[PDB]
Amino acid sequence: VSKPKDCIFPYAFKEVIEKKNVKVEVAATERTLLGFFLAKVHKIDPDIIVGHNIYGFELEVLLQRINVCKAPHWSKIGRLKRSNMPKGERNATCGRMICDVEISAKELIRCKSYHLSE
Amino acid sequence: ATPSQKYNSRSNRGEVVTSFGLAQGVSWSGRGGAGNISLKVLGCPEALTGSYKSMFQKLPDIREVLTCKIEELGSELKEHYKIEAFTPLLAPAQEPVTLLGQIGCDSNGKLNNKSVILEGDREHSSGAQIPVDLSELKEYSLFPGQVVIMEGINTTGRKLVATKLYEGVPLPFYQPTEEDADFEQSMVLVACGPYTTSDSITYDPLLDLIAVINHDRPDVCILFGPFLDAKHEQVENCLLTSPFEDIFKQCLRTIIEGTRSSGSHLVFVPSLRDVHHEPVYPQPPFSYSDLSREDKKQVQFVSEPCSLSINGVIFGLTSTDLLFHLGAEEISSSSGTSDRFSRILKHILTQRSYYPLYPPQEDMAIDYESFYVYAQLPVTPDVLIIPSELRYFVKDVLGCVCVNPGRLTKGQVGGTFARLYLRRPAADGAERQSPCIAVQVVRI
Repeated sequence: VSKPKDCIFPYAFKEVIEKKNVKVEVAATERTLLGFFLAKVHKIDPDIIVGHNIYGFELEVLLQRINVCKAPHWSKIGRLKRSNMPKGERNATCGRMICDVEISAKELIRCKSYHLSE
Repeated sequence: ATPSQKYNSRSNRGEVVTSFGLAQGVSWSGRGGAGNISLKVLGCPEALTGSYKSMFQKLPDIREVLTCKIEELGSELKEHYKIEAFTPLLAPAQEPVTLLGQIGCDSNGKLNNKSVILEGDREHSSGAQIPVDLSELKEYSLFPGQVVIMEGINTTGRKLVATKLYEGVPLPFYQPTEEDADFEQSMVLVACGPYTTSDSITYDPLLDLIAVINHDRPDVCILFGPFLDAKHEQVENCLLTSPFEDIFKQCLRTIIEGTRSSGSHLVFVPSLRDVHHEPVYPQPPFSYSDLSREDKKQVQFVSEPCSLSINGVIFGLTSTDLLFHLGAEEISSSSGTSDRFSRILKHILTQRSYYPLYPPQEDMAIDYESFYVYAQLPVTPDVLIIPSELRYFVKDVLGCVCVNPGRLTKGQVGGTFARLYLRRPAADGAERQSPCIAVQVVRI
């Protein structure tokens, strides 16, 4: 978790955290949080990524909130070291498969909607 | 007992209420029928000649139309501003996008800064509608049905915050052949009904017109319906003792004849208010056979609207109050100092139709099937005659002399008509040399 710019983490958070034992690494700049992820990813090194509305919202946000704050080594989200990022999606995480539950959900079941909620 | 009383006791008679071009005296006069007068009907396939093809529409096609409408223009707007690709109105993104669509209101009322919405095209956004946020837009002119290219940010894909509203692009103007520069000066009169006072059936003004037609001996007299006003009190309560069809032939005579000496070509333009004609825009020409070999060389019947060539001089012709419509439903960023009209008319030249505003005034039926083939502008008119219940005027815009002669009649009082003087000058120079050299709106 990070913080905006006009906000400040509530007081004692880090500590109040440390009391209820929760692996919640707190970053200061979105740029921090982003690099962090990009980091975890590199060593966790997933082969498949499962999210929701991945291909239609999130996957992009990220790839932009990242080039926005020029985080260190976007390419990590990948598995093929690369210099410049295209705006371009499927190619972003090359070497890593992306499961989009929204998509596979429809293709696999009938429902009123396909918002995570339903 | 009284009828036309006030009309004929008019003293403003003959008064010029506006001029334009190069000051002219009061001695307006053309050579009559003298010399060559080339009246060529122009547009898409010769702007309709028969009654119709029908009066029954298939929703599955109106759709097809409205879509082409947007696609076409778009297709070309995209080639002009050289944009790379439009974005679906439904696909979200953080970066700025360039959508393609047509405005439209979100309810049954008066379009407004809040309620605007854009309905994309089929080809890209398979008709999705996404409301529009203008707070962040500086200069904008919008009207329902306005084919528009917008650039803004739609992140959630459920609202686009406009950042730029590309400016409409009109069509090139007509390329004069060498023959058209060899024609001499002509003077076109122009007037539109009602041609009678709302309290009488005298057609007095009609006559005055005639006389005036004679006196000044104009080369062309384009006359706009309603000859028999579907709205004239007596006509709507059917108190007339004569059949419509007749009444109309009646006036048609009086005028053809009343002006046989003049030597002026007569070009009639039908109106949706002409009780006796096909209440369907675009309308077909008028129907009449009572014509000598003589009058057949002197009168001509044309659709509504139309693109007619008066000596390599491309005129635009429409009887429908396109201006009191578009203008009733238009939104802008400025009110301090801007020319309402000069704007509305501006869209007209860029929208490429004789009535883009869609959906169309509550009382103005249209058959889009036909509308696709017979109501598009061919080239930016050299002159535009857009009658209207709105005060007289003549403004040059985007190289087009837009003229509104006002009504020959207005309720119980005297109206106006207008005249233009033409002649296409010397070939070379900084291109645009408005063949229309001057004009005057005159009371009658």
